[PDB]
Amino acid sequence: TNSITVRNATFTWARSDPPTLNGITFSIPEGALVAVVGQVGCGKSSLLSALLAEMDKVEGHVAIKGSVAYVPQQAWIQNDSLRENILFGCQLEEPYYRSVIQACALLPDLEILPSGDRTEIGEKGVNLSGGQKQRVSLARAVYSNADIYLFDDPLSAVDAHVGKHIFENVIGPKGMLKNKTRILVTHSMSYLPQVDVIIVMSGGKISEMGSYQELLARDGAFAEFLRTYAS
Repeated sequence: TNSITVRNATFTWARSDPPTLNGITFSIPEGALVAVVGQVGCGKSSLLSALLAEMDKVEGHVAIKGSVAYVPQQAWIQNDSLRENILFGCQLEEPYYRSVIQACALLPDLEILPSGDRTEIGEKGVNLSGGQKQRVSLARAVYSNADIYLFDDPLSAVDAHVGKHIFENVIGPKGMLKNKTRILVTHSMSYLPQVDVIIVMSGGKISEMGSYQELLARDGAFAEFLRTYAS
């Protein structure tokens, strides 16, 4: 079965404006790990917004099976304790909470905060770095335990060694989220060999879709992208 099904779908940010995503068609099997790559401006971030129903659908079919969590690049933080930023309404449950803390590599952060996870962060609180903010934001999503995770370059501000650990512990084939549907928008080539399927976008359309090895041998859009544009 498919957790996400999109058919001939077109989206715009405003009815007055030309559509940003044109004739999108793809299906994502439940449990798949998917990367969506392409040049800046290719529509890959908007694709997540479209699935969250944050654009205007002009035509097409979108079917989403399950709850959805979103982890945006621009991690945001509410003016509250670090703990409350993760718990986000939900009740504290152990050992799930500390499992999430550890996997999102927050332990070294907690160890230098004035009150561990009780520390007030945000305006009014302690100044967290962008990387610290992304770890907290990812922890919040992981703790919600959704069926579908939409990631938009969620570790772009995180140290590369730590990001590796986070990908392995949370996002990848052996992470806490290994049974979830995961859609990873990224401009990095680093973890592409590990995903199940890659969707290559250009001009708000899908150029090609396949595994890393398939697309790499095809020597078309993905190959170009890896060669010339990928970080």
